[PDB]
Amino acid sequence: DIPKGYMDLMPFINKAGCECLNESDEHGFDNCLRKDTTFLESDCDEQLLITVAFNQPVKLYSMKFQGPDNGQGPKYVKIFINLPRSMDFEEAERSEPTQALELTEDDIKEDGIVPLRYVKFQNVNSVTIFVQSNQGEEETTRISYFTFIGTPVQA
Amino acid sequence: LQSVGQIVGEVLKQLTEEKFIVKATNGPRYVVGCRRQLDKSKLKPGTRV
Amino acid sequence: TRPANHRQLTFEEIAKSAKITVNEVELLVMKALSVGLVKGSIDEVDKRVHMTWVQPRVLDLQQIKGMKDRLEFWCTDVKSMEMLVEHQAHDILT
Amino acid sequence: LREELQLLQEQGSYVGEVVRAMDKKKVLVKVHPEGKFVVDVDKNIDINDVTPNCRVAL
Amino acid sequence: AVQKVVVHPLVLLSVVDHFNRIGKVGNQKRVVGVLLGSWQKKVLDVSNSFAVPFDEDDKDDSVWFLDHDYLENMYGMFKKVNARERIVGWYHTGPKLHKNDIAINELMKRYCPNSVLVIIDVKPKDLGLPTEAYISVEEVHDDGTPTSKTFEHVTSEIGAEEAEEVGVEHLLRDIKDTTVGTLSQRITNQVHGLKGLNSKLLDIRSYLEKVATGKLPINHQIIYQLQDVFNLLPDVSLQEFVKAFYLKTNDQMVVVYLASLIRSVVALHNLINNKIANRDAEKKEG
Amino acid sequence: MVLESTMVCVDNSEYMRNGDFLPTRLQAQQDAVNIVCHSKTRSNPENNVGLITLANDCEVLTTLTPDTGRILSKLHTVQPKGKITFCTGIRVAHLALKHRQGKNHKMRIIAFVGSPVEDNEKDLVKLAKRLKKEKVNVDIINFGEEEVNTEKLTAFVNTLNGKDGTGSHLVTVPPGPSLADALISSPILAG
Amino acid sequence: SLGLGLAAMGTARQDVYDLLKTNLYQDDAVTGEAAGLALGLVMLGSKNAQAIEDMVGYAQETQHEKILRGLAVGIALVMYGRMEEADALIESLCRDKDPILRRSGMYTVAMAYCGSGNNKAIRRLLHVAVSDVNDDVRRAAVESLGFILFRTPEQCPSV
Amino acid sequence: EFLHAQEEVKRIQSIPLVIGQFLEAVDQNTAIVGSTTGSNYYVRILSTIDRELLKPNASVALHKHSNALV
Amino acid sequence: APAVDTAEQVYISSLALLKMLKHGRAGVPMEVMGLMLGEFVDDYTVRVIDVFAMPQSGTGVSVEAVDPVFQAKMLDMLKQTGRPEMVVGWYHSHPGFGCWLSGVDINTQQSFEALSERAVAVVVDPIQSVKGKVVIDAFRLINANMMVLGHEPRQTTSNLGHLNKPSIQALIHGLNRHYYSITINYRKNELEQKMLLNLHKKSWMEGLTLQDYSEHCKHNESVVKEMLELAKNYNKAVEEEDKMTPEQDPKRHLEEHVDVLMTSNIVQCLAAMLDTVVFK
Amino acid sequence: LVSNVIELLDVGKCAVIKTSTRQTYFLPVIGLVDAEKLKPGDLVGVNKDSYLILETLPTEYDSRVKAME
Amino acid sequence: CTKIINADSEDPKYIINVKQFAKFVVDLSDQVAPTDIEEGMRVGVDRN
Ligand SMILES: [Zn+2]
Repeated sequence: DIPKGYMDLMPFINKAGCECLNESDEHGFDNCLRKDTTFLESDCDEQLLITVAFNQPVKLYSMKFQGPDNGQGPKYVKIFINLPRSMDFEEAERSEPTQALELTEDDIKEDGIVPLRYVKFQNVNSVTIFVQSNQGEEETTRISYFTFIGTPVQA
Repeated sequence: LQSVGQIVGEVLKQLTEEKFIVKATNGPRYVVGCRRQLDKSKLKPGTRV
Repeated sequence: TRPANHRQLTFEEIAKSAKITVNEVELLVMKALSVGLVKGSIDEVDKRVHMTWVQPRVLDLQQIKGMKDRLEFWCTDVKSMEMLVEHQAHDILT
Repeated sequence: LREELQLLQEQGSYVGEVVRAMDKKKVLVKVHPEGKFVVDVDKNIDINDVTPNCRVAL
Repeated sequence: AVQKVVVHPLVLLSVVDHFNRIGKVGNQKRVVGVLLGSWQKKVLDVSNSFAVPFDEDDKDDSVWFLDHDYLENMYGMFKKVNARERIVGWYHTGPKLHKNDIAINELMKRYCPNSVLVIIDVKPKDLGLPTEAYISVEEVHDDGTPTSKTFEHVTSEIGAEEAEEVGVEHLLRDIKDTTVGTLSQRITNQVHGLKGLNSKLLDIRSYLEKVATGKLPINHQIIYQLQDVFNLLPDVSLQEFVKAFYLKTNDQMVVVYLASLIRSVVALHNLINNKIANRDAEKKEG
Repeated sequence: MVLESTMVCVDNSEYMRNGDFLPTRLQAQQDAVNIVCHSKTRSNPENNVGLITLANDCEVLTTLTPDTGRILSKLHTVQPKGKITFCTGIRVAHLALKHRQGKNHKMRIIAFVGSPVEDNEKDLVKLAKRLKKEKVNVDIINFGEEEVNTEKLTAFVNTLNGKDGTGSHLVTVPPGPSLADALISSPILAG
Repeated sequence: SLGLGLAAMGTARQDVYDLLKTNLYQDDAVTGEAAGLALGLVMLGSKNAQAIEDMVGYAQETQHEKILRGLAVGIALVMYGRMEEADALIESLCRDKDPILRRSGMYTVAMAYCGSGNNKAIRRLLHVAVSDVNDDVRRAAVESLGFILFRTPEQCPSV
Repeated sequence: EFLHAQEEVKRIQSIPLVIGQFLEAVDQNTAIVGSTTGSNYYVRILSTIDRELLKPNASVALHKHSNALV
Repeated sequence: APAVDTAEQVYISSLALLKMLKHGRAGVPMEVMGLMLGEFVDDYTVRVIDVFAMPQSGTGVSVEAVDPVFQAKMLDMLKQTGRPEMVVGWYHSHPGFGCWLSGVDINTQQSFEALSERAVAVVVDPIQSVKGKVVIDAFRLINANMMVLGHEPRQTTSNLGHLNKPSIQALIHGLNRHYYSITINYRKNELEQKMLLNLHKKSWMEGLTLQDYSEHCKHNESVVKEMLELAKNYNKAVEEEDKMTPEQDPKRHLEEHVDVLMTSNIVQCLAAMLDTVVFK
Repeated sequence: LVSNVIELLDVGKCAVIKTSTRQTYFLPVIGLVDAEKLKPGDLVGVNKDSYLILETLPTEYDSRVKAME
Repeated sequence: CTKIINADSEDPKYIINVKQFAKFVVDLSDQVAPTDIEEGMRVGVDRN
């Protein structure tokens, strides 16, 4: 897939910065990271907060934020960038995101690629996703596959 | 080590309340101002500075 | 009790109010100035005392409201006259 | 005023006594106290106008 | 202690850059840093600062983090670069003091015994509030009142040394400046002074409103100084000061008349030269 | 074996002014933090350790540093001359962990309570819910006062360990032989 | 992008506008000039609210100055020949802090009042040319006078 | 702008300045000056200086970094 | 082969320029140096957001003056604060030497460019930066193979790269032969400018404070006496105007004194009476 | 850089020297040596940039005293 | 070159008089042994 001139940003992801809050121990953060049927599930409630850092600064164009069809796919996502400190759910709800995202149903499918405002993502070091709600309004949310499409800034 | 040393010269004239014609020894002469806190009254001509 | 409108007070006022003879008002103001309470002066020829005193006190919330009204007068004068100056100098303020 | 300000920030030119106009492009000139050099001549100045023992600017 | 705090126009820029840098995503709205500078038992100047990773929680306004080891490490770097500057105090934006200021000040008191807080307001720069300096004091509240901490205000100035005034001047030189004060700018300054006086008066009146209705407790020294100010007002009646007319008329003559006459005569002479030069050119046209 | 940043929470309240342990309850918690920090550091050489007091305010004397000696030195000169304030202490420790260097480190704090926590159960349970929200493995150890593992602490852990949560093991120390082996048998095996 | 804008000049077709807006959103300095200029060319004289809001917002959001220049000329072109209907936009560009956006405001004055000789436009242009602090804005303000006054060339040297 | 330019011209007359001897006037704005550092320089005369005050061997203060006859 | 455009600019932030000037002066007469942080936005832009000084070493300014420990720790802790900007380039001070790159300067710049092809080597003269003008330039390099082959160092596509002329002092020290000057633009937003404006923003008070009235009268006396002498000179000169066909002015000085008198006295009068009527 | 210490003055002592670049030079602090012997004529090695007496070195000669071996 | 300052491999500095220029106390380059350097011989030295 992916638009011409871009690449999957998987090899540029630094595992030292990755950190997901409210995840069930049985459903690890790597499940959403990996392109398998394995999924990441929130453990406390629907809200989730996943921070991913990169080895080198990168520029994002589109995200593949997809989950299952049972309605537990995300629906409202606040994206913050270059966070100098770990993110708190209270502030994340309060804070103004770099980009707000109302994930329609079609995004959650396997062919769902969500374009991002490339203007605001030109010096991304670490990207934090605050999943505020899910489609089915369940007590928890599942993410089948999450990744980023973009290009390195060639540091 | 934070001191840099200083030229030594002789005050030739009091051009005004601030501008002092000062001749460095064995060198050129300048017009130079004085420090903010100093006894200008004691900056008589010929006073080594 | 006299808010600088009539700072000159005659020795009769002190004599009647303080229930003292007019001969001792000199000594009274004398002591007051000496101890640092007040910083006026005495015109004995016309029997008056100029008063510029720096001893304040507690202010009796109604008195606080009165002083706030005085400040309202002051600030409205300043605002009116800032408006006047701005209107007159509008050509050169640019 | 602006032109004077601009021209007043450029460094002064050394005066010198031209020993002799060596070539049509090089001039041997002695300037005190650096010593003697063989300078070149910019576009404006004509070599034939440069005569020995005349004060020039570098 | 200190009767003046001099803030150079670099800690101002450092604070503004720190605030923007954090507030890209850092919506705490208030950031905390440490300001160094040459110390004096007299007027104290500050010349450099850095920003420490600070966090604050709006709950109870008593849970907070200031990375003291990060403070130590930056101070080590700055000493290596410039040992002349020592830790003087700490700054924070968000012109509304929070509760931690004294508490945080206590933490700064260990790195600097006379640690001065310097609120450097970023956004509101209307009339006269570049920065406000406070110093903690050891007194309960007054002669006869319970205990507290009660930061004290200190006069603050903005001043630069050489090779820093040049940078400020170069970044400036818009249609602004014109250090020579011409008449128009002087009248503008008078208008600005009236505006500032009115703003201060309105602040005092708002405080008096909040006190009269009982919203605020009575501050006795506040009321004492209000009485002092009200008594300090002069009188334009009392026809001995009205003889100020004298000097005003005196002012008039040197200004006005003499100057005008000279200016008018010079302009008239300039008109004669033109009215001559024009007819010279016309006659030549012959 | 596991990357982790631990904010140990030492107690210097006036209720630490006890002789339940032979020299001093404060000294017992002192070598307790010593041995626990040694175990955590030698278990994983890149782990982080920091120090938080809880008397009348929550000083942050030592933040997350892989070094142990400096935290040990800061642990000395502690002067238990205050009164505990648990909720603010855990709040400060949690946000300090939020300021951790490496984001792969599993969040965990070590809290040494030796005084009855004066609070309300509602704030305890809401704080436990918040801490579980951030995936933090708080570890609480009761010392000193005889009301060991109060209902407050029990509810706090259980809500935080909701259905096999992080492992906020509510270990109990005897009022007498609070020896180091009794302080390491349960936690090193499982917090 | 340049060739497409030249070919589609004034057609205001939606497909070409979408393609060029996508290229602009790709946010490259080299392609930004062409994308902005072609956005102006395609939607030329159309007064479109959507195109103008997209272009001004992008000019206020990006960081590549080449894109800024391209978008400046594009914003000018979009409001070509609309006369007083530009006024709002013009003010919104004359007050802007970014000097390139002020230059865009001058170019918009030129394109909007091209040939009308509207004395309000000339007054604004002369005020900017004598007052603004950025030399490029002054230059562009003086340039726009030609577009304003080309219908009465005899009056042009006089000013 | 004229006020700013006058301010800049006045600022160029600040201190320190090197003393030299006004050897010879060349043009209306350029002269040859012998700076007491022992060196002869062809420099530019500042306009505001009184021309009639420019006599040979007169002591003149020159800009430190440009030797302009200040 | 790609060629660096002549329109490329170095956008130095206000804070970066101020820190650079302060550090350069603080080390006079030594040559100080440090690292400039920022980002290479694109092929035609190099943004210097911030610059941190570096400890002075007896080496001077060389590639051995960058202590790896200092640089690494400063970068890490700045990143902690919120400034995760790469090392765009380096700066050092040539006190009184003008702006150029010496052989060792060219050497360290080669070292920096090995890290990243885009990398600037701005230099600042801290003693030539007298109030007003600021003497600072930014150079990258020219590849030797590029120059020997005869091709120009930088492609040109606009007049931006030639609005300013190179200096002779830089040119003799290798400009346009081994390194090229890059135009420098200062990124000053409204907020920073307004903050800097407070340096000489007088007060709300001095707009209302009258001059010392005795001092005012003395100044008036002195200026009026000078104006009298000037009027005598003006009369004398004008009498000559008659017996003189078209062929310092006592008039211009007269006009200047008149203007200073009127501004001073008008301001003093108005301030005095505003004071009379706003203060009771 | 070699220099002849012209003399020592009081201010807790200051010096004035004459370097071999025919230049007199006042030092508020006398470098990194002792400050008692310091004869007015004592040749010293003074730093070449910050101009403080980094070391003291033995006297050169007294002209004719060298003439006789 | 002038007096050797009694080097003995620990004080190899010598004071050298560069002609009408100044005199400086300096040390050796690695390429020359002290046996080749003695008082009163002309020596070529660097400039800083
Ligand atoms: Zn260099």
